[PDB]
Amino acid sequence: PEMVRGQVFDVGPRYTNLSYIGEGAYGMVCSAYDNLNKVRVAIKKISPFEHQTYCQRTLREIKILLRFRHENIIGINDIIRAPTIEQMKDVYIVQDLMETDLYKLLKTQHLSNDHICYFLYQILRGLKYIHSANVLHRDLKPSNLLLNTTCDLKICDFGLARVADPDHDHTGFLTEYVATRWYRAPEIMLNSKGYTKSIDIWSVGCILAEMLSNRPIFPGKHYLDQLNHILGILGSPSQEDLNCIINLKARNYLLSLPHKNKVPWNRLFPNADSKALDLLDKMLTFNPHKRIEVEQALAHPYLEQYYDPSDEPIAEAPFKLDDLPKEKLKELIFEETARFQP
Ligand SMILES: [N-]=[N+]=NC[C@H]1O[C@@H](n2c(SCCCC(=O)O)nc3c(N)ncnc32)[C@H](O)[C@@H]1O
Repeated sequence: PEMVRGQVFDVGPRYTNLSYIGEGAYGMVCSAYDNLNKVRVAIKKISPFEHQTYCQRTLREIKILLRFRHENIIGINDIIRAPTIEQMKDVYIVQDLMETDLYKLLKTQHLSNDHICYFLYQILRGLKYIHSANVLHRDLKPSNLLLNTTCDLKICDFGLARVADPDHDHTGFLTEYVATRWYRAPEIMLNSKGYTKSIDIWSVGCILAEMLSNRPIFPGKHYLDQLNHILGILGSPSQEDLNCIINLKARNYLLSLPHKNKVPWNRLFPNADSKALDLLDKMLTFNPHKRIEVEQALAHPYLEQYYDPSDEPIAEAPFKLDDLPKEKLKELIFEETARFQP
């Protein structure tokens, strides 16, 4: 078996000529030559079976990506694993090889307004499909947006996804931990479990702001600092928006703060397209019930050159693990991956 950087990467004989790419959320990522399709691909090594939580995330990722089929969502081309559960220690997921991701791109490249518009359109087109399946991604951020050499954009990593459950979204103050901090909506810290589609729209708004300036708009230094940054730009919430928060601890925290004025978007982004800033404002709206939804965002004037609802498909079959032991989850992963055996 081929090895990479002193570690088994057991993918042959179909996949050869391996090169290290990096260390992702699940393990080592390499490129490899696909001797059948005669193209180089990405291969991700996953070793989850010692821990129930790792098995949960791996099953979510595989189950969702196998059921979705969309141009703006990364597909699974192949899955490599041992022929029996007893011999299965690792799982390798094979995907199209993508030149870069939006995190790496923003480290060194200024985006044209035309690229910002195109990237945002593709993110929302993919998200429309995800939401139409009753699924929440719950970890949208630049490093989960892959790009190939012609700037085709694909959303990746569904290991933190959930089925939407808006009727059970309310919770208490300072208890919830959903999404990566900088992309986390204000209500997560106030009264929300992150079970509604508006959590994803907030993250897309954060990504849009970051595309406009190459810096994160709300760079909280730790969990508690994140709300300080959000309110420092949005300003104090209105009485109407506070009246929508029934939880007293959350509401009284906001009432205890000194008044803060809104910072106008065009002062933060003086070279931005004014239509982009109008859409940005609607995605970064404090009240999640007033926040724009994905189909409204696609129809916004900023995206008029691309908008075409008949070419913005939805899922055929929406989705309608907490307590399973890792042994049952391993068996489920084994069954989910059987179609690729051979
Ligand atoms: N940081 N880091 N290490 C991982 C390194 O892998 C890269 N990469 C990922 S991983 C995507 C996010 C979720 C995960 O972490 O699994 N998929 C890729 C793919 N299809 N094609 C090419 N490269 C990929 C990623 O662009 C980075 O260069």
